Amino acid sequence: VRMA
Amino acid sequence: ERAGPVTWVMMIACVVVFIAMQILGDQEVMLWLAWPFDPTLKFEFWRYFTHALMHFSLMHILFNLLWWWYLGGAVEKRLGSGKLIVITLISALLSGYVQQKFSGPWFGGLSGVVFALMGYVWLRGERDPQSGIYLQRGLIIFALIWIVAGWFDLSMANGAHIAGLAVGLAMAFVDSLNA
Repeated sequence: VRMA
Repeated sequence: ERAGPVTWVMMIACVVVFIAMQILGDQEVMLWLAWPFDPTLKFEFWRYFTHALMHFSLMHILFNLLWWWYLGGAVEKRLGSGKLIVITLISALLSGYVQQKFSGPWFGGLSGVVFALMGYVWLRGERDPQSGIYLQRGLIIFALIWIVAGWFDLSMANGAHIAGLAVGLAMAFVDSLNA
Protein backbone atom coordinates (compact mmCIF):
# COMPACT_ATOMS: atom_id res chain seq x y z
CA VAL A 1 0.00 0.00 0.00
CA ARG A 2 1.28 3.46 -0.94
CA MET A 3 0.02 6.60 0.74
CA ALA A 4 -1.08 9.68 -1.21
CA GLU B 1 -12.50 33.56 7.47
CA ARG B 2 -12.55 30.09 5.85
CA ALA B 3 -15.33 27.48 5.99
CA GLY B 4 -16.77 26.32 2.78
CA PRO B 5 -19.32 23.53 2.59
CA VAL B 6 -17.21 21.60 0.10
CA THR B 7 -14.17 21.98 2.27
CA TRP B 8 -16.08 20.64 5.34
CA VAL B 9 -17.98 17.87 3.51
CA MET B 10 -14.63 16.50 2.26
CA MET B 11 -13.24 16.71 5.79
CA ILE B 12 -16.30 14.87 7.14
CA ALA B 13 -16.25 12.29 4.34
CA CYS B 14 -12.60 11.55 5.07
CA VAL B 15 -13.19 11.24 8.80
CA VAL B 16 -16.31 9.05 8.35
CA VAL B 17 -14.36 6.71 6.03
CA PHE B 18 -11.41 6.66 8.44
CA ILE B 19 -13.71 5.77 11.34
CA ALA B 20 -14.95 2.85 9.21
CA MET B 21 -11.37 1.77 8.49
CA GLN B 22 -10.76 1.63 12.26
CA ILE B 23 -13.81 -0.54 13.00
CA LEU B 24 -13.66 -2.81 9.93
CA GLY B 25 -9.91 -2.88 9.21
CA ASP B 26 -8.14 -1.23 6.23
CA GLN B 27 -8.38 -4.10 3.74
CA GLU B 28 -12.12 -4.45 4.13
CA VAL B 29 -12.70 -0.76 3.32
CA MET B 30 -9.84 -0.95 0.78
CA LEU B 31 -11.61 -3.81 -1.02
CA TRP B 32 -14.56 -1.50 -1.60
CA LEU B 33 -13.06 1.96 -2.09
CA ALA B 34 -9.70 1.42 -3.85
CA TRP B 35 -9.14 1.85 -7.59
CA PRO B 36 -10.45 -1.20 -9.62
CA PHE B 37 -7.77 -3.90 -9.36
CA ASP B 38 -9.62 -6.08 -11.88
CA PRO B 39 -11.09 -4.71 -15.16
CA THR B 40 -14.28 -6.59 -14.32
CA LEU B 41 -14.71 -4.00 -11.53
CA LYS B 42 -14.23 -1.01 -13.86
CA PHE B 43 -17.87 0.12 -13.78
CA GLU B 44 -17.72 0.53 -10.02
CA PHE B 45 -17.31 4.27 -10.81
CA TRP B 46 -17.03 5.40 -7.18
CA ARG B 47 -13.60 3.74 -6.91
CA TYR B 48 -11.98 6.27 -9.29
CA PHE B 49 -12.53 8.89 -6.60
CA THR B 50 -13.06 7.08 -3.31
CA HIS B 51 -9.41 6.07 -2.96
CA ALA B 52 -8.91 9.74 -1.96
CA LEU B 53 -10.98 9.28 1.21
CA MET B 54 -8.94 6.41 2.65
CA HIS B 55 -6.19 7.17 5.16
CA PHE B 56 -3.83 4.68 6.78
CA SER B 57 -2.82 6.57 9.90
CA LEU B 58 -4.17 9.37 12.10
CA MET B 59 -1.09 11.48 11.34
CA HIS B 60 -1.72 11.13 7.61
CA ILE B 61 -5.38 12.14 7.80
CA LEU B 62 -4.63 15.14 10.09
CA PHE B 63 -1.69 16.39 7.99
CA ASN B 64 -3.77 15.99 4.78
CA LEU B 65 -6.98 17.56 6.11
CA LEU B 66 -4.81 20.46 7.38
CA TRP B 67 -3.44 21.15 3.86
CA TRP B 68 -6.93 20.46 2.44
CA TRP B 69 -8.68 22.85 4.85
CA TYR B 70 -5.98 25.51 4.33
CA LEU B 71 -5.65 25.37 0.53
CA GLY B 72 -9.13 23.91 -0.08
CA GLY B 73 -10.74 26.55 2.11
CA ALA B 74 -8.90 29.32 0.19
CA VAL B 75 -10.11 28.05 -3.20
CA GLU B 76 -13.71 27.73 -2.09
CA LYS B 77 -13.72 31.15 -0.41
CA ARG B 78 -12.14 33.10 -3.28
CA LEU B 79 -13.26 31.08 -6.32
CA GLY B 80 -16.41 29.25 -5.22
CA SER B 81 -17.48 25.71 -4.32
CA GLY B 82 -17.84 24.62 -7.95
CA LYS B 83 -14.15 25.30 -8.61
CA LEU B 84 -13.14 23.31 -5.55
CA ILE B 85 -15.38 20.43 -6.65
CA VAL B 86 -13.82 20.35 -10.13
CA ILE B 87 -10.16 20.53 -9.04
CA THR B 88 -11.02 17.72 -6.57
CA LEU B 89 -12.83 15.45 -9.09
CA ILE B 90 -10.20 15.88 -11.83
CA SER B 91 -7.14 15.52 -9.57
CA ALA B 92 -8.60 12.48 -7.73
CA LEU B 93 -9.41 10.79 -11.06
CA LEU B 94 -6.04 11.65 -12.71
CA SER B 95 -3.70 11.12 -9.77
CA GLY B 96 -5.37 7.78 -9.15
CA TYR B 97 -5.00 6.86 -12.85
CA VAL B 98 -1.29 7.68 -12.87
CA GLN B 99 -0.80 6.10 -9.44
CA GLN B 100 -2.41 2.87 -10.55
CA LYS B 101 0.01 2.85 -13.55
CA PHE B 102 3.04 3.60 -11.43
CA SER B 103 2.49 0.87 -8.87
CA GLY B 104 -0.99 -0.72 -9.14
CA PRO B 105 -4.30 -0.21 -7.34
CA TRP B 106 -3.49 -0.39 -3.63
CA PHE B 107 -3.11 3.20 -2.50
CA GLY B 108 -5.13 5.95 -0.94
CA GLY B 109 -5.04 9.39 0.62
CA LEU B 110 -6.12 12.90 -0.23
CA SER B 111 -2.52 13.94 -0.98
CA GLY B 112 -2.92 13.83 -4.74
CA VAL B 113 -5.82 16.22 -4.38
CA VAL B 114 -3.56 18.24 -2.06
CA PHE B 115 -0.59 18.51 -4.47
CA ALA B 116 -3.16 19.59 -7.10
CA LEU B 117 -4.34 22.32 -4.73
CA MET B 118 -0.74 23.36 -4.02
CA GLY B 119 -0.03 23.49 -7.76
CA TYR B 120 -3.25 25.40 -8.39
CA VAL B 121 -3.01 27.95 -5.54
CA TRP B 122 0.67 28.68 -6.29
CA LEU B 123 0.45 29.15 -10.10
CA ARG B 124 -2.93 30.93 -9.84
CA GLY B 125 -1.55 33.32 -7.21
CA GLU B 126 1.49 33.90 -9.41
CA ARG B 127 -0.06 34.44 -12.85
CA ASP B 128 -3.25 35.99 -11.54
CA PRO B 129 -2.84 37.75 -8.12
CA GLN B 130 -6.35 39.33 -8.14
CA SER B 131 -7.84 35.83 -7.58
CA GLY B 132 -7.08 36.57 -3.93
CA ILE B 133 -5.19 33.30 -3.55
CA TYR B 134 -1.46 32.61 -3.14
CA LEU B 135 0.96 29.98 -1.89
CA GLN B 136 3.79 31.20 0.34
CA ARG B 137 7.48 30.55 -0.37
CA GLY B 138 7.84 28.52 2.85
CA LEU B 139 5.05 26.15 1.82
CA ILE B 140 6.26 25.67 -1.78
CA ILE B 141 9.64 24.96 -0.13
CA PHE B 142 8.05 22.20 1.96
CA ALA B 143 5.93 20.93 -0.94
CA LEU B 144 9.16 20.49 -2.98
CA ILE B 145 10.88 18.76 0.00
CA TRP B 146 7.75 16.62 0.22
CA ILE B 147 7.66 15.32 -3.41
CA VAL B 148 11.35 14.40 -3.71
CA ALA B 149 11.38 12.65 -0.30
CA GLY B 150 8.80 10.35 -1.90
CA TRP B 151 11.24 9.65 -4.71
CA PHE B 152 13.92 8.65 -2.19
CA ASP B 153 11.45 6.74 0.06
CA LEU B 154 12.36 8.32 3.43
CA SER B 155 4.86 10.43 0.22
CA MET B 156 4.85 6.82 -1.04
CA ALA B 157 2.35 7.37 -3.88
CA ASN B 158 4.67 9.15 -6.31
CA GLY B 159 2.41 8.98 -9.38
CA ALA B 160 -0.32 10.56 -7.24
CA HIS B 161 2.10 13.30 -6.05
CA ILE B 162 3.37 14.25 -9.47
CA ALA B 163 0.01 13.74 -11.16
CA GLY B 164 -1.90 15.89 -8.88
CA LEU B 165 0.71 18.63 -8.99
CA ALA B 166 0.63 18.59 -12.81
CA VAL B 167 -3.16 18.72 -12.86
CA GLY B 168 -3.27 21.73 -10.50
CA LEU B 169 -0.58 23.61 -12.49
CA ALA B 170 -2.37 22.93 -15.80
CA MET B 171 -5.79 24.01 -14.51
CA ALA B 172 -4.34 27.12 -12.88
CA PHE B 173 -2.61 27.94 -16.17
CA VAL B 174 -5.93 27.53 -18.07
CA ASP B 175 -7.84 29.57 -15.44
CA SER B 176 -5.05 32.22 -15.56
CA LEU B 177 -5.45 32.62 -19.29
CA ASN B 178 -9.09 33.67 -18.61
CA ALA B 179 -9.56 36.92 -16.67
